[PDB]
Amino acid sequence: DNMLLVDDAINDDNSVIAINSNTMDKLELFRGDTVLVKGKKRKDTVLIVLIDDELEDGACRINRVVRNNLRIRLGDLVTIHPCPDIKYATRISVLPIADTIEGITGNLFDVFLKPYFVEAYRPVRKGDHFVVRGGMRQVEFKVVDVEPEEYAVVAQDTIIHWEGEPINREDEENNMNEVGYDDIGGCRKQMAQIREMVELPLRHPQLFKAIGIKPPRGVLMYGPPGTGKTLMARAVANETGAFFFLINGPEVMSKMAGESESNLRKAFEEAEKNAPAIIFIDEIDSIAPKRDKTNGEVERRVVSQLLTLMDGMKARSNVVVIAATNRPNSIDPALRRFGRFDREVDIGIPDATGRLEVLRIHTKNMKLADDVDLEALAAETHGYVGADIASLCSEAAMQQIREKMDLIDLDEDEIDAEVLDSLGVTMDNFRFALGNSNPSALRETVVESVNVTWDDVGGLDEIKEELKETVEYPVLHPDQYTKFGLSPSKGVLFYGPPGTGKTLLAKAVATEVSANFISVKGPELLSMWYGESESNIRDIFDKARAAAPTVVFLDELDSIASDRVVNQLLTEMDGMNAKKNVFVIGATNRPDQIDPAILRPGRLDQLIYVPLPDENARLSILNAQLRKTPLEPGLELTAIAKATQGFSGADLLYIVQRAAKYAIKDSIEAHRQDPVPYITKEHFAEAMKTAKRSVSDAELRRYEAYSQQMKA
Amino acid sequence: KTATAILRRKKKDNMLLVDDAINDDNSVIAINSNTMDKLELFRGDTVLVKGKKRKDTVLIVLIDDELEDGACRINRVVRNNL
Ligand SMILES: Nc1ncnc2c1ncn2[C@@H]1O[C@H](COP(=O)(O)OP(=O)(O)OP(=O)(O)O)[C@@H](O)[C@H]1O
Ligand SMILES: Nc1ncnc2c1ncn2[C@@H]1O[C@H](COP(=O)(O)OP(=O)(O)O)[C@@H](O)[C@H]1O
Repeated sequence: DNMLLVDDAINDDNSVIAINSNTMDKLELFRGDTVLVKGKKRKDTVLIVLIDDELEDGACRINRVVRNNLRIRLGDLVTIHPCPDIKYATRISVLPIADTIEGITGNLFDVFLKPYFVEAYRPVRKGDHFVVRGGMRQVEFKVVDVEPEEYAVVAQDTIIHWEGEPINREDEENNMNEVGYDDIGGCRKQMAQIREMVELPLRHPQLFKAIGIKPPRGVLMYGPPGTGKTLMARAVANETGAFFFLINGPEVMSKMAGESESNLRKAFEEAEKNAPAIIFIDEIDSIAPKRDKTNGEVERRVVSQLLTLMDGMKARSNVVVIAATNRPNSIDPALRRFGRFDREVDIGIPDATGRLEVLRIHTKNMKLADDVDLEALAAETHGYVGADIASLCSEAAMQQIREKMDLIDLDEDEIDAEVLDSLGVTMDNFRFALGNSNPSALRETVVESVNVTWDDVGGLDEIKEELKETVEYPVLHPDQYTKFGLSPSKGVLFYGPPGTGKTLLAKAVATEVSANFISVKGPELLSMWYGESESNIRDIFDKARAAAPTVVFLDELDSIASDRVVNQLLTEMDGMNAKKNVFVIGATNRPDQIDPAILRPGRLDQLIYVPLPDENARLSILNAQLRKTPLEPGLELTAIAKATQGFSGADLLYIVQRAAKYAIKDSIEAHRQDPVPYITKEHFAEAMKTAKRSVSDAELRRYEAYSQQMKA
Repeated sequence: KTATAILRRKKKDNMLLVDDAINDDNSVIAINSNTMDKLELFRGDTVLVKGKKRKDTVLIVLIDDELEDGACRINRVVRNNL
């Protein structure tokens, strides 16, 4: 409980902290000594304590400037420690800030030397910002350097130096060197995993010695481009507070031979010198790509040198290596063996909550208009990684500038601040920017989370129970299976008429067990077969393993029934270990062309027939579609359900869509000539008159015959 | 509609028109007294004239009531120079 609550202070003094005597009693502090207050992200300061009985016990009084310097807000908890090693300063060097001296010239250092340090003995520390009043201005300077270390106190005999040039303020902010856990959202699981795999070796190495194990060193995080890998690495490095050193694949690969090895050796040696340290790499694929395609000697020697350096790392050393790559399988396989990068992590596209958090983080400095509905943007935007969200915000701001430019004239070199005061980003700007966006992650197989429950599934209760017994029990009750000795099956294959609710079933299954759904359509398999596609099935299954538990989906599996892809799929699936929580769900409308090998035990052996929806199922599905669209009061869907015998979910959805389109057209005409913003009976009448069936009766008979044949 | 807002240039009273000069003066440009009155221009105070793609020059302003407001007295020499 030594931590104390941060409180707003009316006083503007930069070297006085007022606390109650009971606050000293808690730590048994003695009057007349400075105290060290440490906040977050390795931010600390030393303040002269005063007794103010007015303040209630546990309440402090620190000006806003000190809190801003510490990077903390009101109401935070800061650790307070005594100052047994209080020391005075012998030589301090400080420089001014040019933007803070605007409007007044001259040398105010001499003006501030005496009045501000007249036997004050104000404790000082590296990087502190202190504000002094000169003439008609209040100028803030920074503590460039102080001796003796580490913080010391500003004694009168201390020699003060001011020989140098002013340094910008926002330059430090944009350095990117200061980013904590707060600057990331939507990666709670991956962030926690990285923290566990990094902090423990560095913060508490004694655990591994106590338990008798060599702590892991090789951590490899991979994900879609522009997903925040570098930002997450920087954030964790700063939060740890250990020494940092970064290597860029493009940078190292851009220098002639020899120089690359020299740089790598120097980096490793320097990191070893200043342990604990973290070594980070970027685009490790570029320096160590797949050997099967790059036969050049330069990359061979570079990768060999990297391997030798990794192997030669001493047994006991607080150094952790982190690598980044878009393709998990692109890097040379030699790096993935034990004693090297083995702790693999996959980062997927953020879900709705992740998108909301990212948008909140980015939209923290722009002049957001009064009417903003970030929740709606999060709901609409799917498949957007953080980088695309930042681009969307930038484009919306650009559109706002387009709208507001008419007031000003661009020829003049100055813009009136009155216009600047009016700048604001409205919802329409975000809508337009979203309309002019271009997501790219979704075009490739990427792991994403789904949140579909059994409610969305319109019926098929028996299939629901069968699927539950098949999947959920081994995922949440493996003890029973181990006790009985029965291994869990993994190969499930749905077959039936198209548009009967298969993908939604797979999503629901993935949601129930809280697993990362993976989608792989038949065209993707065909492209992989022809080689045009980048990722291969091996990559898909490696990502599935790294993201376990997972549910992989194979749509139109008959579209590849080609034999090489089938053979590779069989090999990868059989190689999978059953104990791992990995499941494959195949779908096909023609369960006859599939090669017999796929149906062997230990593979896609479970066969599930998907029948057409029943009247109750049709009614439930229609209700599910009609959740946001207002309906004519008294509208009855039972007649529609009864008149739609043999229909499929897709056909019912299209019926709803055409009815909505007719209602919209009627509204347009009425408005041109919104009193009627909903649908009425006539639209449904037209829709049902324009009804049909996507499946012929012959196909239904064939499906029934095949299902009965499989039963017998 | 508005996407091309940047391209269009705002209008202002100080911009003027180009016409051939009756006189042969080179460094001296004459404008109507009303145009000076709108901008409160006086006699003896040199004028910075900016043309196209940053071309600029300094001329001597004179009172010429005869001329249409916003119409200038500049010959082929000054036109080439600008
Ligand atoms: N939570 C977040 N997740 C992802 N990107 C984020 C997040 N918050 C901000 N960003 C933005 O995303 C970019 C940071 O990710 P970055 O572009 O470094 O990822 P990357 O593609 O893994 O990088 P690298 O160049 O190292 O391969 C910056 O634009 C940052 O503003
Ligand atoms: N139980 C259900 N049976 C059939 N369709 C359903 C069911 N529940 C919902 N639907 C709807 O079926 C439509 C088609 O879903 P989709 O996954 O494309 O089907 P398929 O995988 O058969 O092509 C979706 O709009 C979905 O809302």
